[PDB]
Amino acid sequence: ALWQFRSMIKCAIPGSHPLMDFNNYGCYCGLGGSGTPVDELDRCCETHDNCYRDAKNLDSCKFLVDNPYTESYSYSCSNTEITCNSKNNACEAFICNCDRNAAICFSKAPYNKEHKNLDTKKYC
Ligand SMILES: [Ca+2]
Repeated sequence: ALWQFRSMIKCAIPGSHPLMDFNNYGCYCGLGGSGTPVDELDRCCETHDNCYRDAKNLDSCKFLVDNPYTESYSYSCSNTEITCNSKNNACEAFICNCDRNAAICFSKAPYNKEHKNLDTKKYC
């Protein structure tokens, strides 16, 4: 889940907005655009998209029409670090693993907060 990993993405960035620091960014990070990224940090948004979807195809969730931003969450928060859920059928918990390893790219990665604010021309 996207709003539900976006409580804890503001624990992840002590920080401010969970996305919008990402929505626009290098190309598209988390929300906005489409194509390929720029940063190591923007790569976990090519896959918070490419491992985010696949609930739609899932071994554990056979149904078509999940929507790429929706399924999981039952979390936490510490210093800046959470957990994900406390139940696990892949329907939620597979999507929850894509969300938290993106909270880890997004809190930390080989980050650069530098190509914010952008466009997709120079950028994508
Ligand atoms: Ca995107």
